[PDB]
Amino acid sequence: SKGEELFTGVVPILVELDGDVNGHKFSVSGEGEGDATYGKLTLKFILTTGKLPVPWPTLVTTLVQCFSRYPDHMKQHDFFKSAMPEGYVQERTIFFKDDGNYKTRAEVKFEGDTLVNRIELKGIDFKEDGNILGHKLEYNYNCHNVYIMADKQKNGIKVNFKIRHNIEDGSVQLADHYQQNTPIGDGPVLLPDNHYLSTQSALSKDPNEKRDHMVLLEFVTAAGI
Repeated sequence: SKGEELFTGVVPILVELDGDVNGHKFSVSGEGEGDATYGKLTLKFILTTGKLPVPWPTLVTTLVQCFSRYPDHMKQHDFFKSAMPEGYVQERTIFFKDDGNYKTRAEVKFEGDTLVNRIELKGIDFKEDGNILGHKLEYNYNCHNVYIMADKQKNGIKVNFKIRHNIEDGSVQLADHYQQNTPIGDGPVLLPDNHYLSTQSALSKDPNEKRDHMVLLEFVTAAGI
């Protein structure tokens, strides 16, 4: 895969999310940059349309695993970069325990020199008295390991993992993620051996920013081979 060669230096990133949660419509734009050599993402996300109906942390997984650092001894397991530049479709179902679900479909590809993540998100069956619609979740994020499995018969990869969102009242809201990734192109991609991505995410605020937003710093490292 020459896909890998596109990630040697700093890559500009555009994220666009069109969202509908319980019929509440909203749009989010993200800009920043990824440096896959260090597994490093720096992004700023801004609500551009509507009022944000869900907590920022619940959108982190939805808002570019091609920026993961794969150690040299695992480069042949890096599906995300091998699909580039044509990209991959990333699909999820996210089950929020005892609450609603997100269905997401994204296209991650180069549009010129920019790595672009274009997402449609539909959320339904969220409770007005719940951790998501009642904005009860802490503005914070935990380190998570993501288990990546080849799905040979579907020419892609399958990803299961549970996000633990801390609530201010001292409970945890579980977010059970079911992920599939499939190339857009016809050219060869790497089907990996089983492995995981260790993801550290830091959420912050821009003190000069008046719009609803989220600043995100992430380090992602592949492991387990």
